[PDB]
Amino acid sequence: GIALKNVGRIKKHGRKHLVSKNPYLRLLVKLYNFLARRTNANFNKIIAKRLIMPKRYRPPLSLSKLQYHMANHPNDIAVVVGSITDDKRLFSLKQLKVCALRFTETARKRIEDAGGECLTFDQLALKYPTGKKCVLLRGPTKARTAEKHFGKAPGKPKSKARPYVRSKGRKFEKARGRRKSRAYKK
Amino acid sequence: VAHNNVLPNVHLHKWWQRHVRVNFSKNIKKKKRRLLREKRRKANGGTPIEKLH
Amino acid sequence: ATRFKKNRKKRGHVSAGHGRVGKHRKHPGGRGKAGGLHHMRINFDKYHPGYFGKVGMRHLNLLKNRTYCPTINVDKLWGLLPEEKKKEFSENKDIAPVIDVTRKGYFKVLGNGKLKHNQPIVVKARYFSSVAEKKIKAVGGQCILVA
Amino acid sequence: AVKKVGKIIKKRTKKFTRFQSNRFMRVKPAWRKPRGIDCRVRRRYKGTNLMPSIGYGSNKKTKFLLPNNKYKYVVKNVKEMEPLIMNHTKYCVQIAHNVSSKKRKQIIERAKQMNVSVINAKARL
Amino acid sequence: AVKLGAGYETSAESWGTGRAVARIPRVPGGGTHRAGQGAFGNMCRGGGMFNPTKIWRRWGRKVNLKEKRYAVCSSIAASGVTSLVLARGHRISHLKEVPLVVSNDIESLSKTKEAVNFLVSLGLKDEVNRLVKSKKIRAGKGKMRNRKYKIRNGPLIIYENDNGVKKAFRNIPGVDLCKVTKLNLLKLAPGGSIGRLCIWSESAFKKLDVIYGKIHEKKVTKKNYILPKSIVHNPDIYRIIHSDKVQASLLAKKKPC
Amino acid sequence: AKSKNHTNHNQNRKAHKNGIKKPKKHKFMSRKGLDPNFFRNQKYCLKGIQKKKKELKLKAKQEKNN
RNA sequence: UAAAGCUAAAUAUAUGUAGGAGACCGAUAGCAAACAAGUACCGUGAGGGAAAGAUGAAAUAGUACUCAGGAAUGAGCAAU
RNA sequence: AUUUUAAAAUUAUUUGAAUUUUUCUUCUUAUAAUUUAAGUUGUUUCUAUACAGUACUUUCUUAACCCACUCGUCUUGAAACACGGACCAAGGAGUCUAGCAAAUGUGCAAGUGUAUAUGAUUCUUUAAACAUUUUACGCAUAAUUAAUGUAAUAUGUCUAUUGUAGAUUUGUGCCCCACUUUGCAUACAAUACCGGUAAGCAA
RNA sequence: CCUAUUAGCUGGUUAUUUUCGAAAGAUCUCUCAGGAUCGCUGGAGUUGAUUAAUAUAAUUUUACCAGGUAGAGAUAAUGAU
RNA sequence: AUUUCACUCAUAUUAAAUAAAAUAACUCCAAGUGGGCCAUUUUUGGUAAGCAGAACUGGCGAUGAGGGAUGCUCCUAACGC
RNA sequence: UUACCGAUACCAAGCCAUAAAAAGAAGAAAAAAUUUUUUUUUAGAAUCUUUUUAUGAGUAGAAAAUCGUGGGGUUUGUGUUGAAGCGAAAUACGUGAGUUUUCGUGGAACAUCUCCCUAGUGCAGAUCUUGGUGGAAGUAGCAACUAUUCAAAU
RNA sequence: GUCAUCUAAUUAGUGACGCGCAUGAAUGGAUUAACGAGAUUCCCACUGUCCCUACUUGCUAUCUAGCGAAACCACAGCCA
Repeated sequence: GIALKNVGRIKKHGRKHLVSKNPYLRLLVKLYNFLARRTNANFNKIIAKRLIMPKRYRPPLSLSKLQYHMANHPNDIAVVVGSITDDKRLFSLKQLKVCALRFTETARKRIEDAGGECLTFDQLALKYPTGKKCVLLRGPTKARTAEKHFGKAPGKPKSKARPYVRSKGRKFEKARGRRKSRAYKK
Repeated sequence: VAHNNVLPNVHLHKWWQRHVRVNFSKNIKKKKRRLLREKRRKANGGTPIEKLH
Repeated sequence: ATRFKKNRKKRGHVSAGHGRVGKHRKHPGGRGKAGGLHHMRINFDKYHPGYFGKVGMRHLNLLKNRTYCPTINVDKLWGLLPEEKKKEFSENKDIAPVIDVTRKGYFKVLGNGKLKHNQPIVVKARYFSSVAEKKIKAVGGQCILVA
Repeated sequence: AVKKVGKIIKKRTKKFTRFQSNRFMRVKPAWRKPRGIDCRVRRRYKGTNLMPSIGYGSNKKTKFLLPNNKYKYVVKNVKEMEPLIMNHTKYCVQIAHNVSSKKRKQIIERAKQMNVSVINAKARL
Repeated sequence: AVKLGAGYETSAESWGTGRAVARIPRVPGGGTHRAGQGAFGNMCRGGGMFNPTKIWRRWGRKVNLKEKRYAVCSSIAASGVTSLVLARGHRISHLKEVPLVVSNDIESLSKTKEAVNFLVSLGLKDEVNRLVKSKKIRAGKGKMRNRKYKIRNGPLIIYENDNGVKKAFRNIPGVDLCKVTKLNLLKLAPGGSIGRLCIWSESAFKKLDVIYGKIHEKKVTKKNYILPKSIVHNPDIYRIIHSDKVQASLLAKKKPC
Repeated sequence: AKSKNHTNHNQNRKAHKNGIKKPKKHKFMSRKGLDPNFFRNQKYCLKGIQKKKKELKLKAKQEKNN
């Protein structure tokens, strides 16, 4: 008998393997696991970790946010482990070198028309195997509507969680506990 | 009820097993309607079955 | 699907994962939304705050078509039209685009976002927001009311 | 008790039997984990029907091979024996039960000229 | 589905307070074996299954159109690579190239004899032999359900115009036809397997560019459909690894415990 | 019938199973209900600072970018 | 433009009849009933309601002959 | 198959030194070998000069030493003087549909799903596949108010609010490090702006 | 026949190995054989750490606080005596 | 008070010690549980109780093994072969 | 005061699994005969391979990986020189559910572990359902109605 | 309950007494010949009810030939 925590076995949390059985993504994961092991590059380690993540942690990054994040250094290349989506609110693009998992058709067309280029992660591993001049970016991992229902329960004081309701008219979840005139408010 | 779910709303408090129906014949009925209108355009023979609206 | 079900993995475990003590009985708390305000009140108040009571006045028969109006913000007006024509209207300063958002399916133009500086644009819509009109004529454009 | 035959250690023989299968006919001897509440065997009372556990697992260097230090491979015709042409030293062959007498003879002669040993060589003859 | 009221068409009575019998319902009366026997209940003989099968089971599935088109495109791509056609089970060791296309008179040929002869001349005699000697009566009681034989799947002839192809290549066991404008994923990937021997006619091969976007024409091109792009640009990850730019990038090999 | 009215047995070890969690102690705290006429004037202070900084930044950017 | 009237199609069909099918059940299952089944049988009555399929390719091969037995049967050097 | 190497120790020669002054004194100079390094090797017998036995392997049956209460269950507590179980076979219990969410996989992405339906040399299979003349509908893209309604920096700038940490990137001291540069996600706050309510004014 | 009515109650609830592993407190409840809710638990995932150091600690040390239980008293008060 | 510039306050042993401290933190979904009981020490009601009610910690429960002849809770000690 | 005996605890060593870690996407070694032969091997599957360290109770409950059954696609197979099933078994494999073989019986079908789909999919219990069969046991019992006997026939 | 009576002996019976837990008038009060498979006490007769059991008859049991169940059953069956 020995008095250890968790009986002496180190416990890790989070993903350990790719779940997607996409052969191309499996090949990419193999390549970047090898790259992360054989080079010291935290760049490659981060990319190898992010290729493994669920969909909700590879959110899209719009063109406007891409070109805003890459404003100050214009000759670098931006690498996103999500998808790049178009932004109709953006009036003009400018000469972006972007590596990404996937591009929507509109975003790809706009980037090539602006004269930049779209890169896959195998091309990124070919040309910048260490990540020189490569800026790691990610989209908003907490903007999705599911997070709007998370956190403190709707009903706890000063809670911002969205409740689960069929509809959102005046007669749905809006009388008692949501205004001072009916018992209390939140 | 339990946990953070939408408050349930299902209107199945009557004898619904008697009123459920499944359309196994959607495309079969498609073919039947197609055949019927084909035959009634061959019957009048040249004059369209469509009327001007 | 049936061979992936969790009950299959409790096949020889007596209680089927439902407790040796509490058991799996039928409606031990009531049926549907029974106990709200009495014995499910913590659940109702913790997850569905404003559930009980009524607020507001009745609208007897609604006819949603009367008040239906989809909205668009000013920052998407330029993206409404194609890229090449956007470039044309940008390069040429003597011409402006006239966009009838009602044709695209929008009835009201809202004022969120930024329009391009010194780029005139004429917008036709059934309804306009105050700030939407302010931005449109701040960039040298015009709002036209249609119906 | 463990038995050793060269490098082969079998950590236990006399395979585990189901609790009370000795004194109940409806209880077959095939092992079942006693779920129970006051179950003696489940509680690991002394002197009764010990349960299998992973600790009995055999060394994985010698885990699956037969008393001839060869892995068994079951074949149904002559075409399934091609891979053994370059595995003849570490695999032995066994003819499937439902193979007729001609296919049996053919398999035996092909295995002999491949010098691959056969386990059930004298069956149906 | 089972009959709606099956097992429950008797008189319910569980007269079970002190009879020294289990409290299950029993059929009434006397004078016959059935009287007093356990009535409906999943554990009783003639009692009714636990959850009687209903006809409103989810029989079908709605599949995204884009995903279906992706699957068809990928099946065609897979049929184009030799190792996949070999791995699926076709004996193609003797045909010259795997995206195999023949002249348009394959569509005009009309006799099963000359169809089999053309198959042999293309180098597919072993495949034809596999097809003809795969015919055999299946195991299980599917054969008391009008499912007697079980065949292997042979080449899929893809044509543009039916001038005799269908009525020349049908009746060859395991051979399936398909018009190029109605490509079916069920035929293209039988059983979900990857890479089916496809024999294209010249015109059917040429029409693929038209169908999938190149050289568009009005009533043939799939409207507003864009061929799926890949996550990677070139999947030769070992070639990229062996490229000198990243070989110079790698650190020295280290040692284990 | 009669039952155990109350006990705190096992409650401490339940509490220590997932530890006695500490408050996070964030660097900044909301000033919502705190000292009006001081935090409003702090808002004015910060606005003045930002405007004075930003006009220098605009001047420098304009004169370096023509 | 009420207090009179007619009107085909698109619609429904746990009934009857007749076709065709199935990732259905395979004789304690599937309809209650694969069979002489709503039959036998029970109840004054309204009603209740089963069990029960398989020799063999061929009985147009269903056991001939002998012995022992009152016979049923049995045995055979006899026989399909 | 590029650490059972190197070193360490020992032996035999060898260079110098030191010292407890020497037949195991120590420190290196070089070479050669060894193992005390760098997890067991050798010899001789037997099995046996057999083809399955009286041996060896194995199953079973019997003893013997030590141990061993009847399972399932409710229960704080069952071997219980708690209940169920004479035996055996076969049958026998978290499923199906609707609806919601989370998780994860997949496609597409400010969109997405082509609903009912239509067409079409497909009409064993096929009741499936295939297709849809450049504002059908759902959900999403905007909130808020009982509500008339109103509706997100704001044209000084295609710019993209402000801080504190922070991934990545850039330099100077292709691989450690302190300052530089950039500042993702996110957290904590600050600011604006939208709807409602107060308050002040109110043509 | 409606009807397989309902049951907070009793009985039963079907392969193996491996890994993690409780509660019998609490709040509300026509509540006391029940339920919801918190706590305890598993699974999933991210951010971190991976730099013998920071975060951190059912531990101490140093410094500084708060207490009226044991004891003590009855001549300090009160109440006894 | 905030903001910007300065200057610089141990770190090469870490602004006290020790630390299989990151086996962390956080989020999501969800199970079972919500009759407890026992021992030491404290303690209320009761003549008392294997009685009833509480506090701390450890247990039994959920757990076998060695010892206490025997024994759910005592002592040693917790369990792959 | 000594010695001794005495655990599933402790120590050293081996092996299994769990967790974590270090690391990884190509060349001849030996032996036996007689320079020439012969015998073995001569590896490279990333949820993989090699090595290392620590660790291992468990009800309720949760998860993973495995093992089976009916049926369906795909693949590639076994059957009258005897399939399925069944009885007894095995120098058999597995830790284990099981798997695989042998002999007998049987007389016509059967698998697919290549991958996948599907469900009416796994029994010791429910005074469970239906059927069959026990010990009880050659036992309780074959007891109201006074009563039978001789001889013959068949 | 107290007093009589009944007995050798009376928590029984009957006759009285009555501040009656809590009697009482068609909720009928009191009393009554005749009647009762109604409840109760005593007496004579009578007797195996008993002292105190014994002997005896039939039908079973018992053994045999024949026929032949069932209930109950976790496993079983010596004690301190």
